[PDB]
Amino acid sequence: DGVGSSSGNWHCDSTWLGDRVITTSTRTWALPTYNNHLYKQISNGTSGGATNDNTYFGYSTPWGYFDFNRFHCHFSPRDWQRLINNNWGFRPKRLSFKLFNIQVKEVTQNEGTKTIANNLTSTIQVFTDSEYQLPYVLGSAHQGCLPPFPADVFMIPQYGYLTLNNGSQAVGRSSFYCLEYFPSQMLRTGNNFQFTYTFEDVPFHSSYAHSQSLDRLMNPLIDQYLYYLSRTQTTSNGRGVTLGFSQGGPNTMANQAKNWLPGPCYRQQRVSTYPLQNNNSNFAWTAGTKYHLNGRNSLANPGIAMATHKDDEERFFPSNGILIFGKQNAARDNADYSDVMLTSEEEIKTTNPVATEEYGIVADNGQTQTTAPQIGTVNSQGALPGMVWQNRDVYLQGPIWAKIPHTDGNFHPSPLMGGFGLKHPPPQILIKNTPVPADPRSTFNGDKLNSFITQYSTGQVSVEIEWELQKENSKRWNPEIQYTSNYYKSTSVDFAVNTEGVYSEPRPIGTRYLTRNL
Amino acid sequence: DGVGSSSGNWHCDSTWLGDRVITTSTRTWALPTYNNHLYKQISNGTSGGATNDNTYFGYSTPWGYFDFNRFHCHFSPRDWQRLINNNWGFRPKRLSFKLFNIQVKEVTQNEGTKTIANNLTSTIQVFTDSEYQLPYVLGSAHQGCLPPFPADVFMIPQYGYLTLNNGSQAVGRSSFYCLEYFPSQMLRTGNNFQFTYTFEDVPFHSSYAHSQSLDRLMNPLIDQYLYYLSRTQTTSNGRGVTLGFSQGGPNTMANQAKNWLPGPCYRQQRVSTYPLQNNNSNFAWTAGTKYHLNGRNSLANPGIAMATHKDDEERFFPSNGILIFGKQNAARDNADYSDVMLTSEEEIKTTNPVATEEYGIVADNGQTQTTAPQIGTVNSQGALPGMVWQNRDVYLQGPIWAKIPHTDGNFHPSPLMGGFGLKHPPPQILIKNTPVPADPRSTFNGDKLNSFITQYSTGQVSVEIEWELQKENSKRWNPEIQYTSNYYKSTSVDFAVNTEGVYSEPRPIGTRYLTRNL
Amino acid sequence: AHSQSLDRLMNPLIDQYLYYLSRTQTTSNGRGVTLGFSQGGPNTMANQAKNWLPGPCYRQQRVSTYPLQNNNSNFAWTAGTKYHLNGRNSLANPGIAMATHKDDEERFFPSNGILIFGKQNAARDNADYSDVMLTSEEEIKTTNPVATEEYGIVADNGQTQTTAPQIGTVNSQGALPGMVWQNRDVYLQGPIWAKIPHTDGNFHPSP
Repeated sequence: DGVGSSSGNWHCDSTWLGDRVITTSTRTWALPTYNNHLYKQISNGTSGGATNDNTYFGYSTPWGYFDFNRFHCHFSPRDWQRLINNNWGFRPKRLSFKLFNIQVKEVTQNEGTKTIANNLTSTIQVFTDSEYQLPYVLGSAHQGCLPPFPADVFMIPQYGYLTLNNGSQAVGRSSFYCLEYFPSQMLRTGNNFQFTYTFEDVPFHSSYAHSQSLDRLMNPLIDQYLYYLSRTQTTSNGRGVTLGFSQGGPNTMANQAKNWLPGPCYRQQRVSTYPLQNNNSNFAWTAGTKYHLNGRNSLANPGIAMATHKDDEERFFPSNGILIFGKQNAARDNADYSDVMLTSEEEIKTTNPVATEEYGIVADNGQTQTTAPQIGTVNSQGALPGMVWQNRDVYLQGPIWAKIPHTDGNFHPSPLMGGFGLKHPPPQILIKNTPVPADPRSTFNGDKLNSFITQYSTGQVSVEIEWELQKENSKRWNPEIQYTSNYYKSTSVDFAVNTEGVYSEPRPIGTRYLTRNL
Repeated sequence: DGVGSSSGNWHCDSTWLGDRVITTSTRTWALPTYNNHLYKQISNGTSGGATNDNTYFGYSTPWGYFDFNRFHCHFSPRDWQRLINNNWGFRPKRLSFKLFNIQVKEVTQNEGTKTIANNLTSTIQVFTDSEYQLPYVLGSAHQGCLPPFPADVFMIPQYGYLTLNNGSQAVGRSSFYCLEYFPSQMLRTGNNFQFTYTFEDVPFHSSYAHSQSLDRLMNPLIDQYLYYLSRTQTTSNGRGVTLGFSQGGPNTMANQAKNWLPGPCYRQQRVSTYPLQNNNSNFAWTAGTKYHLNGRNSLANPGIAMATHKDDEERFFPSNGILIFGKQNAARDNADYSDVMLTSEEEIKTTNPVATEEYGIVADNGQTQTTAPQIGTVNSQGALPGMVWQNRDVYLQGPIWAKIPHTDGNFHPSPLMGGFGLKHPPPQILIKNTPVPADPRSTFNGDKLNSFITQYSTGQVSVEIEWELQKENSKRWNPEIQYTSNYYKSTSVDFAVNTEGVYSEPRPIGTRYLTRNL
Repeated sequence: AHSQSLDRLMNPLIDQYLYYLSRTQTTSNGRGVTLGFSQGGPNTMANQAKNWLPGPCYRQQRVSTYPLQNNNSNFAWTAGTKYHLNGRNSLANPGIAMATHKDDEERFFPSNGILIFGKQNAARDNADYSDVMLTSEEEIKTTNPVATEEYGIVADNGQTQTTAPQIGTVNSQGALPGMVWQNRDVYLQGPIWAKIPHTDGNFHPSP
């Protein structure tokens, strides 16, 4: 394997075998030099216009990293359709990673002309953090993924991390990390890199909706043998005290005894899609739903999984309580409503409470002959025995996994942006250009060398994931709901390039179409 | 195999062994970057000056493809002569393909000076579509073949395809294809590519003419024992009704009973080579012979195989009903009659009807004593039991095969431009330069990379086809007609270069010289 | 369904090496006779040479779903598309497989040329249009001709200097070499099999 032989081939394919499917993707990347080969302290503090909520302390490194953690990395729109229409669930099993056909290039400036040449003896260096010894920066939903469309070339993002801070300052427990203090592999243009990984057992993502609601599980034809208190007061003659009792039945179903409870609630503020129906004020931050950690307020975004709206409320959404994707060429700041794509969790109404409404009612007081009953409203409810709930849905544009924090305890460790929680997630992959010094002085100086040759590198990357499928077995007589493409004529095809060669994704696509009994 | 060793050799040869011949060709190619590495939506619609007949919707890719589908790719004029003079038929058997001695080159502009350098670490990528999963664009008689003359260097054509349209717009069933979504092989300058293919059983092309005509198959010396109706009216005395009957014989041969029928007819409009004999008007489109598909009119070019003209009519040809080749350096649009070469199907008069004339006559009405017989003219005739016909001839400049459309049914699936119809034709071969990014910015941006280094590639291509021959076995006493070269002196040699180094082909050469009994 | 149409199989980016007759008459100066020739290309695609032909045609009469657009008369039987067997006329129902309508014609259907299912509790005789369910074969436009339109145009005569060209319209077309076609679709309410008649010969024995 010299300079004249390729170290790998292009693999983009999908294979559907029985109970599993295997996806494989190849992309072309470009890796710049970051920071001028330097580590740098970064911070932000309230001395400037920053509020206390936004302060941080950390470091930016001279390293890049690979991110394949979105679904459109591994699935074409047609492959995603086969998955969601035919299956009740899926989970990842194992992956392979390859890095090959590396070429390092040097650029030099003379006056205004720029030239690029090959540097055949330069290296890049790569390693995986397989012992989870670095701050794990995947799972924060950052940009810099492998592109959804296989013909696009992408830039590799810069690695950095945060530590503890007090304001803009570091405390005694703050940690610093040098990535050169890790063994890594060095590659010239004829070398290549690969590794394999196995996922730990994780539950299947549930791709389906319930065809029953938690409060409707009864037989509509039969009475219950249990009684409830239907009457505290005599109707006949005057008004007087009595105890009446009735059995629950077809017309009283709201009164019947039940075995189960809806899932937990943390209430969100309601926002209409028609702006004229909203109050006139800027309440996005002040009315936002937050948590409070070490004197510092953080918006709970999206939060726990709750139904977006109830029946015929579709114009409302929770303020910070949903995932929002941008359309192609949308602005970074202050984008309009026509520029973004709002997801809906509406399928989970059958089980989870609605995000913008109360959980229920409890008794505020005890009552007497002289004191009337008082009722409270429950806007926040933690886990109660007998609750059942659904997780948030996953999307073709959305994240796949997250790393579960290493802690004494946790409760239902499913990521709140949606995905698979993992104690040992796929390891993060660090990549860097090796610095090449410019000619030094001819007399010894002990200071470090600050003058380098300008370089960048390009190459190929492949990733292959095996997925396990859960087949749908159902006696439903009538046809299902399916994801489909519009039949009518159009100026362009959805999920294709336009006249200018730009690939766009028209809408977000969820996973829940087939149904199952509750 | 490094940068200093060649990955293949030059093979151009022909070998005649018994019942088979093997041809092999080598050419030099050049592959540009197309579209700036982009896929692009293309369309045409009636909003502009385009009529509804010419509308389309589709995509152009950044890929090239190889086309060897003309006969002059595989045969020298002398080899074609050996074939057509000595054999009654031939068909293809198997082929081999090689791609070797690849070299990638980078071109950079500084002011007005241009320089070209080798880029030793760059790749090209190649694949064959062997599962027939792409729109099959061969068999449309496009330019971009391997040149007929082995010393010429050719440019590789750009790949593209069409989908369904309504006007300039796409409908719901329109498909988009990314060719990067196919596994492909990547080659640096020291690598090479090859594959083999086997043709499915196909009938021999018939290279011969019939020495008998379908209506002359009788013994000229003997009467038939069958009778026909020769007389409806009394000749003697006055005019009166009678039924006369006669046996068919040597002088009545037009009246004899026969077992067979001429092939099908779709009539063409007649055009004289002497312009003064044609009507004065532009009737090429308005008088053209067409079919009508989804509200959109398409000229039937050339159409079903019919004889070009009858005896002593040689000055006439069917309007859109023949193949027309251009001479060397002929114009693209509005070329003169001396610039083009008209083929003639005249050999099939013995069987197929003439293209510009009616099929026959049928009865229009039933007759009575008061009603005289009425006759209709048959200008279009589909398949009747007892028909026999010949296919259109093949030429040294013409196509070899076509892909048979995948459909519920078809009738006599022989391509109408002439050739071998194939359910699984030789697979199409896609080739592309791998994009090499220019130096990116030193701070991360998430947009795709639009800036590249300009490159192109060159190399060698070999193709080898084995052909099976059908030997001629004949008791004819007198000598045959043969294809020959003119004996008389000339300014240049036919099928050679001129003073300027330009190779030309003087005339089209068909396959049908030897004869056979009908 | 096919995602391509039989007349669009070409590469949109490239010219053909074959020529066609584009010009019978001189544009410049006066009107005079000449022979012009052009190569087929991206903008001329209707003129290009092709290898294949659409399937066979037996034309049907056209009926609009909006009754106000139909002629005023009872033409169902008299304008019906028939065959004639032993002196006895039989409506050809549904007939050979043809596309129900072309683009943006969806309001039209062939008279006896489609399958029609009734809704629940529909009348036996003289049911209304809201009582029945019309199928559509529209998916086969890419290959088969439309049921209510002509197959194509052929030459009626030979031409001379004194005689102008005449064109005929082809309303019925049998099998030609190079045709391809699709069968009629099957439905959840429809039949599964049929018995092929026992005969000396048949052509494409699909029910």
